[PDB]
Amino acid sequence: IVGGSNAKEGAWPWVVGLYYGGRLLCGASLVSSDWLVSAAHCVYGRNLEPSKWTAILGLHMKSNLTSPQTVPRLIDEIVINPHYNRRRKDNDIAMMHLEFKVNYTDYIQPICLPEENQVFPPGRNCSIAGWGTVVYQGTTANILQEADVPLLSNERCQQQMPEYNITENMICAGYEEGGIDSCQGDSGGPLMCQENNRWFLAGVTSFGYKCALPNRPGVYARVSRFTEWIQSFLH
Amino acid sequence: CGGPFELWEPNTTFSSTNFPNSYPNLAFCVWILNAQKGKNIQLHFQEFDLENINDVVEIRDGEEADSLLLAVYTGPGPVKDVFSTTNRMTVLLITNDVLARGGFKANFTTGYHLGIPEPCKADHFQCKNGECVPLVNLCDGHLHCEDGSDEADCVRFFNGTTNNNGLVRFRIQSIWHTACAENWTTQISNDVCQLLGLGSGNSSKPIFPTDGGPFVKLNTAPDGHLILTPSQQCLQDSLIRLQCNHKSCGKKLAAQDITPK
Ligand SMILES: *[C@@H]1O[C@H](CO)[C@@H](O)[C@H](O)[C@H]1NC(C)=O
Ligand SMILES: *[C@@H]1O[C@H](CO)[C@@H](O)[C@H](O)[C@H]1NC(C)=O
Ligand SMILES: *[C@@H]1O[C@H](CO)[C@@H](O)[C@H](O)[C@H]1NC(C)=O
Ligand SMILES: *[C@@H]1O[C@H](CO)[C@@H](O)[C@H](O)[C@H]1NC(C)=O
Ligand SMILES: *[C@@H]1O[C@H](CO)[C@@H](O)[C@H](O)[C@H]1NC(C)=O
Ligand SMILES: *[C@@H]1O[C@H](CO)[C@@H](O)[C@H](O)[C@H]1NC(C)=O
Ligand SMILES: *[C@@H]1O[C@H](CO)[C@@H](O)[C@H](O)[C@H]1NC(C)=O
Ligand SMILES: *[C@@H]1O[C@H](CO)[C@@H](O)[C@H](O)[C@H]1NC(C)=O
Ligand SMILES: *[C@@H]1O[C@H](CO)[C@@H](O)[C@H](O)[C@H]1NC(C)=O
Repeated sequence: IVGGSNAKEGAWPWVVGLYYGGRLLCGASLVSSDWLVSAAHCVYGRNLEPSKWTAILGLHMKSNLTSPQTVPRLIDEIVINPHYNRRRKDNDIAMMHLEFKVNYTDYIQPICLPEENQVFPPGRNCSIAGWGTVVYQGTTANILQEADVPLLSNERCQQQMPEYNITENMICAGYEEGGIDSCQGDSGGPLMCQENNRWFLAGVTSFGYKCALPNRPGVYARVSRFTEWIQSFLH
Repeated sequence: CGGPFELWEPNTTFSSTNFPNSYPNLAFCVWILNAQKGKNIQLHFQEFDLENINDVVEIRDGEEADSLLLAVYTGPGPVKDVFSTTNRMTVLLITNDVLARGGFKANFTTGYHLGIPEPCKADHFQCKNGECVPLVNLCDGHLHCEDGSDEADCVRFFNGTTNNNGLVRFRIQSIWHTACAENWTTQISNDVCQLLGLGSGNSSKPIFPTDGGPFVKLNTAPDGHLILTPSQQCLQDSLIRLQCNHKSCGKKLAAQDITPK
């Protein structure tokens, strides 16, 4: 996130940080007591050794990991979507399993999944989160950043993104003048949209041309299409 | 980039491009492993030694332009054998522009239902992992199959307006059927809510008897396991219109304040 402010502790009890080799690389979202949902392009080529992925739940600041609210866990299974294609950047979604269960606390809560035949109308503000970068050519952010971006239509996004092929499994979000959008280092970041006092999972950060650019929105994996594929593993 | 291409049964053994010494950088090869109609592919790697995550081998099961993904292998180590499901397998080698490794070497074979073990007949239920459990783990409260398929959905809604609404359609071993509410309590209510992946039991009430199938009588027990007997002896049956709310979804329960800034 480049155009957002710091988040309050406990504001996003589902956004978790995935560390690969003592370094934050990708983000995920708590959906169950032992399962996660993240982008497949960041775990592409690392699903062979799930033990190298340590999930940090309830993370607020990247410098305070010994806090009692933080509950670290280890990954034992990484499932990449079968329809994924790194070249076309389509179906960019993957699930990661936890070794031990995590007790739901005041700072750790699972995110909600959009039900079947539930479409989000364009022009609707959906909040984002993640420990991304505050600028394109810079460094990461120690505090959990968050912002709010409005949704766009597939036709308008395809018209504004000619370098890519926006399929029906993608949902875009961003401002016309830019400035407020996610950037690199925040892969797998959720596109959280409130719906009747509930924050659904309306999108997983898939890719993007360039952040903080006018008329260059960010593309998110439409989770409403992969609802049954995610629920198949939650059982 | 311009290495080998589609092969057939007489041509199984193939290197990547220069497996004896090392593969070049920025390579993008493809080995479309064809077969006969109804014969899958079993790709066994005789040797595998590549670079880190930056160099991977993507194995697909396309059969058309809508290709799927089977496995992504990288790094040195003996990789598992990939079992296809169609008569076409696409192997993509994506390499970086530095630190070139040796390569790999694999040969495939055709057959019928390779990988998937032979399902045992004569009333033997086979879960997704292949383990056989005839009646010892057929939705009874055990975990014989390690993949969790032995506890598959033996209960679901029926004629429901929204997602979290419907009937009490159950299934003991094979046949699906509804249930009655002669001794319906909140305990079994929240039990069947949790079994369907829902929250706490809400207001549930019948309307009128309409289904004549083998209805079941749900009973409670102090040990935790539910005892149900699908007996066809009941008058003025009550079809439970199960209306149960969702689980504890992403509701911010922290002590956040109000600040429109
Ligand atoms: C972690 O949080 C505690 C809370 O008081 C603070 O004292 C400490 O300085 C923090 N550590 C870092 C590295 O920010
Ligand atoms: C979580 O809840 C279980 C069940 O009450 C309890 O045994 C356990 O101590 C709790 N904490 C952890 C870290 O599992
Ligand atoms: C979305 O948020 C922007 C500011 O970030 C605001 O100007 C706009 O009115 C909001 N849209 C809706 C529909 O609330
Ligand atoms: C996007 O892909 C679809 C599917 O092949 C194709 O029909 C369409 O013409 C493509 N659009 C662009 C702009 O490449
Ligand atoms: C196997 O490869 C040889 C060498 O190119 C070729 O002549 C032969 O036709 C191939 N066998 C097939 C395609 O079944
Ligand atoms: C690949 O070659 C090895 C070496 O003999 C062989 O054991 C294996 O069966 C081959 N894989 C096939 C035929 O799928
Ligand atoms: C469900 O709806 C179908 C639609 O015709 C009807 O035939 C059936 O009797 C209904 N079942 C119940 C239990 O209402
Ligand atoms: C409920 O259980 C009791 C247990 O004896 C039984 O007599 C009764 O017929 C059942 N049904 C109703 C509607 O009470
Ligand atoms: C049942 O659902 C309704 C829906 O608004 C809710 O108001 C009510 O509190 C729920 N009752 C219980 C017992 O959960």
